Amino acid sequence: AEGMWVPQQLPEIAGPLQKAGLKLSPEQLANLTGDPMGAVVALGGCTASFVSPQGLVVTNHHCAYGAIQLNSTAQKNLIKDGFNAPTLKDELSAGPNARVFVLDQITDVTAQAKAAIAGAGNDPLARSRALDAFDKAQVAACEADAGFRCRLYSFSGGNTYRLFRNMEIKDVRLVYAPPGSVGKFGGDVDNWMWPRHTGDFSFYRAYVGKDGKPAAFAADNVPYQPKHFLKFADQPLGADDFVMVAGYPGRTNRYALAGEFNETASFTYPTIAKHYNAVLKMIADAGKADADVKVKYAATAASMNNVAKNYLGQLEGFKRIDAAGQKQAEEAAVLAWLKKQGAAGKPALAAHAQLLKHLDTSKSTRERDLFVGQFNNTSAVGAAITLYRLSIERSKPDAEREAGYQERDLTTIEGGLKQMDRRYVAKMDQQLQTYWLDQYVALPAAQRDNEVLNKWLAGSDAAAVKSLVNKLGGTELGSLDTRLKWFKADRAAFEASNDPAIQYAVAVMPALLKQEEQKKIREGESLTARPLYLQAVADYKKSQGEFVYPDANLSLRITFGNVMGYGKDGVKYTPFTTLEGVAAKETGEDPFDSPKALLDAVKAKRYGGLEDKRLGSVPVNFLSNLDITGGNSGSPVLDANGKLVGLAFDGNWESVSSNWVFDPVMTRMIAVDSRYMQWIMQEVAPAPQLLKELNLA
Amino acid sequence: EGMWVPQQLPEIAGPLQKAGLKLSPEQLANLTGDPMGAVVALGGCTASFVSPQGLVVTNHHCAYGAIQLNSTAQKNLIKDGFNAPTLKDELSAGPNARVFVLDQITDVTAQAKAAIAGAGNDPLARSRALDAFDKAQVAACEADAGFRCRLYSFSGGNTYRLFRNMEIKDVRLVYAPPGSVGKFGGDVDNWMWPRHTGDFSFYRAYVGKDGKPAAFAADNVPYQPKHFLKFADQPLGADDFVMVAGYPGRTNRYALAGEFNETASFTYPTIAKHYNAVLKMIADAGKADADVKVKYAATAASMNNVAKNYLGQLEGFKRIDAAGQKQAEEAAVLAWLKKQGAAGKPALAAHAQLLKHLDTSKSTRERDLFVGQFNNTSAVGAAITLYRLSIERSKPDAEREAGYQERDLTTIEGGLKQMDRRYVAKMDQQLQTYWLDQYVALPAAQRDNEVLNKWLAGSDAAAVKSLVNKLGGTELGSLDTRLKWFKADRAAFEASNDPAIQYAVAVMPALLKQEEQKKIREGESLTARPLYLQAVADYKKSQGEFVYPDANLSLRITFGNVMGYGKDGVKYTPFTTLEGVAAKETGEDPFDSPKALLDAVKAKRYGGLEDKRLGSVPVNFLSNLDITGGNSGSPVLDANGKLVGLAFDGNWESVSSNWVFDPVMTRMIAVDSRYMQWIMQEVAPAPQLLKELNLA
Ligand SMILES: N[C@@H](CC1CCCCC1)C(=O)N[C@@H](Cc1ccc(O)cc1)C(=O)O
Ligand SMILES: N[C@@H](CC1CCCCC1)C(=O)N[C@@H](Cc1ccc(O)cc1)C(=O)O
Repeated sequence: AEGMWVPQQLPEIAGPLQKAGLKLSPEQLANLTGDPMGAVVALGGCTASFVSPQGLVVTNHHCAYGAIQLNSTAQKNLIKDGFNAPTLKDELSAGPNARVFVLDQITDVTAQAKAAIAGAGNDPLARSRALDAFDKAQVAACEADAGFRCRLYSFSGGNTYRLFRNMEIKDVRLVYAPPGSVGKFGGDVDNWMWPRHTGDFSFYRAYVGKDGKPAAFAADNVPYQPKHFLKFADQPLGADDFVMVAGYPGRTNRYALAGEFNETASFTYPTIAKHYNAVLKMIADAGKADADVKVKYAATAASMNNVAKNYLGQLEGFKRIDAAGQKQAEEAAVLAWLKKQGAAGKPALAAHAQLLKHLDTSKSTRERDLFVGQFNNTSAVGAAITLYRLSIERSKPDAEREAGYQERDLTTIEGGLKQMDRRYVAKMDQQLQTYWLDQYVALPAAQRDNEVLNKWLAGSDAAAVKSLVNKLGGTELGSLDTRLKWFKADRAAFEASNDPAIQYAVAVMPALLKQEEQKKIREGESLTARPLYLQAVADYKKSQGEFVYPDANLSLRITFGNVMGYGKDGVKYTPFTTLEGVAAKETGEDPFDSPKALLDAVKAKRYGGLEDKRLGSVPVNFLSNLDITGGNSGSPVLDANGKLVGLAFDGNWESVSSNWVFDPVMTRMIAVDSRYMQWIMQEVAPAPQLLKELNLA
Repeated sequence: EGMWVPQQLPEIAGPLQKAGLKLSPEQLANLTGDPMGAVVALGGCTASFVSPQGLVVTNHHCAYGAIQLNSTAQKNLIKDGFNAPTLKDELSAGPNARVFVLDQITDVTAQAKAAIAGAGNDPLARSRALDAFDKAQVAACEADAGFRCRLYSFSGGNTYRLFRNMEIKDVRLVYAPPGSVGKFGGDVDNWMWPRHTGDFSFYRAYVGKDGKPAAFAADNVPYQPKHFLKFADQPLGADDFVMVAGYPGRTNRYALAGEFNETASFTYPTIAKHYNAVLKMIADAGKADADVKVKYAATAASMNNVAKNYLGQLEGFKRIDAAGQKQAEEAAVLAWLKKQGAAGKPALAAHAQLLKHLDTSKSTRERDLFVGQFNNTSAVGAAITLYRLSIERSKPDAEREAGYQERDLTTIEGGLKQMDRRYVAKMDQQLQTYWLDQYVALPAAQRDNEVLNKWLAGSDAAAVKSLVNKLGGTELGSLDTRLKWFKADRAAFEASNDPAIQYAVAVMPALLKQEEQKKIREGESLTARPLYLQAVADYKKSQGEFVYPDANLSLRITFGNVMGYGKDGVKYTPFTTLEGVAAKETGEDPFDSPKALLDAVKAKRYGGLEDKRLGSVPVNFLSNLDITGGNSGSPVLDANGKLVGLAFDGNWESVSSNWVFDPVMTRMIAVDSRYMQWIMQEVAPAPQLLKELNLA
């Protein structure tokens, strides 16, 4: 099924669900804090779910990569080796910014929100301020009670607003990670690819204080006791079987302008992919000189690889289906339907006009902005900026601070300063600074008009760069102790410091505030215009029959469909892989270097009671026609009776383009089978204490 | 599953009927009758006669040399089509192009064995005794003017057969599709399925007006074949019986375990690394000078094919544990022999003797490769070949080194003409530089080519640069200079101040002893190799395995069925279709189909060739046949002997079968006759050929 359906749409997908094979009633799914929906949880930009009454939480390996990285060293490398905690007291802190969000409540605030936007009238900046003050106020009242964190979501370009209330668990700990050769089998070669043979899973545990409320890490913290948790399935999952996912997809752009798509396709994806592949070459090369670099920058590298490869796959996805054409046609098809309507269609035409005008701004300045943006987001310069910004925002009363820099956000900023001690190496940061500076000075002279940066460079040669990196080399912000002091410090200490990173942060901060202000004016303009056009586009879509659901916005969504393969001229991809496919791809070298205990077990056909008689072996990964995207990683896959049969982690090569234009023929989710998870834990990287917790011993 | 010699038709009679063959088995034992007499050898490819006026069909990649010889940068036939509507338009395919038509096969085993035993004990004497026997049989068989003959060793030399062939020497190019069809997917799709490649082309064979073979004259008239193939009327579908007859070159399924271990660990990875380095050099020089791109097009393509093939076999080796299967079969044979008593002692001695041959070849292997490659650069290779030939002219004809006799002169002279369209001083110098950079990088112990270090005067980069400048002053770039030395004698070469010629004069005594040494080993292996392979075949038969000699450039027969293959997560289907070619489109090489094709497919112009079981027209198909190099261009015949396509490649998991056959995943890729027809109807038309073939 196409669709990232919101739970409020359960009425209209009820029939389709049952017809696909659901054997629960949809009313049981409509209880979002009941069984099974209430066990689905957000981590941030991943999904997860509870699977035990003592607060055990399962998700993807690549979602846990962060925490695993944080706790790794070059001597004791848990990314490579995996990890297991036989008792509570062995479990490792996932870090200060690890979160588990448990849904308390959703409420519609559409009428209020719109009334606040209307109360600002004409002026764009006011329209943006008013929405911002509405958000803050709704969030303050919702978060009055301790241990809740609330968020406001814009749907359908602003036609709908809903407020989510979550309990925010702040003490999360690692319990189990398989070896990297299992969790990340096939690495960057197999990424976005079927056939796939990857054991992408890991386990956390949620803790709270003795008193029951979320607390930061503490030795006397205790396991959280969830209302609801999923059970592993006792019914073997075969081809054509019903499946569904619930989760927190991030962003889709299916209702975007043909122009937005065109700027993305011909500038952003090729540019980013190109430069990422350069930076990655540089990190790999440094990482062989010193294995501390390899480990401290491994989360950055994994994430950049994923993005760069994704972008190359979307470009090609666009040729496969000519998305420039379809966008053009559907866009002109709508502008026509509106032309027909009895004077009531004229306001949406005016909206289209405004939205067009947004796109042209950057043609000459867009390489520059990337390069400057990326330099300002290297570690020491980025810390310096964050810190200096906060000191200004601390001037103001709390209600008027920028989102990001309120009281309720201090915890998180402070956690980031801490986390960077595990992700920072001076000699590597200097190479990154050098790289993006080298790309700025290589611009045409006309496009190199960042005045602060031109002053600090005093020229456009390679020697200007070298000399500025040497000067930025005298910063103290590579010390945690220093960072934590600056975290407390007054705006005036920043303005009077000779630390070079700080000096630079102070020099750039006026332009940064001005860029930020223009952005808010654009948001302000489109806050009556996007919702108008997106309603028209949707009414037109409902005209031709067809499915209408909102673009993803980090909120909870349901997708459903069936286990099934897909086809290309000469090829039919079957819906399952098995143990033998894993062995068959053995090269004895990264990324195909499975543990020996795996190769042994497969050679001896030690299936441990998990084989599917229809396949002849234990299945590994599987395909289905569910609609997911970034953020859906780690989402639980449920069978017709709401038991866990796999985790979502990826899609196939053809699916990546469907962020923009969905293709029902060749769009597929890749999930890891609950049977492979259990197999690995029995026969390869044993977790006996954990197989007992999940009642599988 | 096997590369069966015609003499083995008895055994496979049952399997052939079982597989779906309608013809009788003994229709096929008729090698000059039907439909086998239609199958021809091109040298190192296969083809077939398909019209009573001497039309021949092969792969575009086999014809690629002819097309390239006939191409310039201004007029590139590779990129563009070629069609010849009348006889007078058909281009010469080059002096060295041939068609061999089989006359006769007689078994001469006992004479051959007699001849080597006759020399008794000395190894070098055994080498010469069989060189002498080969020549005698050849010169008597080749005595009638039209004919060419070859002696084949089978099964390590347990069998010897003589092949008699009518030698057609005027071959002309009739039709080539554009390169974006005949080589669709270039190096990305090479060795891969699913495949979408229109790999075919047409030659015409000519004789003089006597009916006798003659070199290119405009007086010559098309040969009239006794037998030719008809295109199928019956549509080919999945499960249908298919067979191929052709000339597979070499297989190594009967290699010793150490032979394999060294190919896998050294030869293939080394050659793959160095060929890729050189390919990038050539592609870069090619982008600079369009002249270089065209003249070196056959080299690049050949080097790419080899390079990707070697990468493929190494992955096969790990996918089937080749190393462990070879070891297991060797150990099992060695043990089956240890208690045959006296029936097994001879074979064990022979194994031991073969292992020494391998130990000697290890010591020198890295130098042998770089010096070999250097000595086969165009100018140096010429100098060596020409000088060697004048040395050989001194001697009477029967006493000359095979390849340097009267019969071989026409070939040698052809090579020097063909090199004209395949040589550019500045590229040859980059190739000379490359192989020399690899020699001087060797550790000092292994840089023991006396002559070459003398000519180097150092071993840094700028001593290489100085030697290549010194060789810059040669005139062997000019055709008429090469042709002059083709005529001259020993004394002139020894008198020459041409750098390359002095070089060849200097190296020739080393080369001659290195070659004397080779013949001593060849002499040792003439009794060992047959003994040991007789043991392996003995053991294999007791286990009831399929038993058949390694390919040796002779005519062979293979059979099976139209079917795909599976992998974990994937079920490959037997055919591709027109829409598959349109879907791979980029508009940039090598996925840049001609506009005519995109349009014909976009508007569903199936020219009445659609097969219903697919929504459109077939492009390529798969089947479980046993092919290897030389089987390219081989006709693929349906169960009733008609033609349904040409063999042109294998899938990725197949290439490893050179050394260890995997039946589950070894498949042939062929181009379907309907795609051929479809192309000459709706894309780059050839109505004149549709007429000649009874498809209009
Ligand atoms: N491709 C994954 C990233 C990992 C794959 C396993 C090896 C290590 C890297 C990814 O980005 N997944 C997304 C989920 C997703 C699924 C399907 C589609 O079309 C798009 C995204 C995520 O992490 O949220
Ligand atoms: N891969 C082909 C040559 C390609 C040249 C570029 C254009 C497309 C074809 C090849 O090497 N074919 C072999 C035959 C062969 C078939 C099957 C197996 O397993 C091995 C070899 C040939 O040229 O004879």
